[PDB]
Amino acid sequence: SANNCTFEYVSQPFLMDLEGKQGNFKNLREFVFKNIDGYFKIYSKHTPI
Amino acid sequence: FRKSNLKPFERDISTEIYQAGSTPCNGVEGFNCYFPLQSYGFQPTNGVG
Amino acid sequence: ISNCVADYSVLYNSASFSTFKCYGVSPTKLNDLCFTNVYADSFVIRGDE
Repeated sequence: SANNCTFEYVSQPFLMDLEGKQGNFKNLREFVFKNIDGYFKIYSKHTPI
Repeated sequence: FRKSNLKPFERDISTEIYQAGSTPCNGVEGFNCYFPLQSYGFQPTNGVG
Repeated sequence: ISNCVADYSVLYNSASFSTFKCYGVSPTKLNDLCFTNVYADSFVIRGDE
């Protein structure tokens, strides 16, 4: 079930398997979440390993 | 309602009906043109306000 | 209704509605003040009601 709330949002996904390079990259993923004065913020980037 | 605010100590005597709607009615009474003067109500057995 | 833009001026000029009676809110400030939730209720009511 899902009801009685005030938000819905669908867009381009964050977690992508962007390697496509037969390994040696491993797609490092780092995410930060924080809540200040009613604002949820997400920061991330994908880097080789 | 008025066209704008008043400068201090200014007096207004105009009784023309302002176009409270959206269509330019050229000063004809009716809908979208409400008379800009409405009176008080004084009952002797009502609220103090 | 949430996470919107509200062109209440457009709804004020696009159709012919019987009563534009907003209690405590001026039609002018519909495009200025920002709110959080909008409740839209609409049905058929007797003219005497």
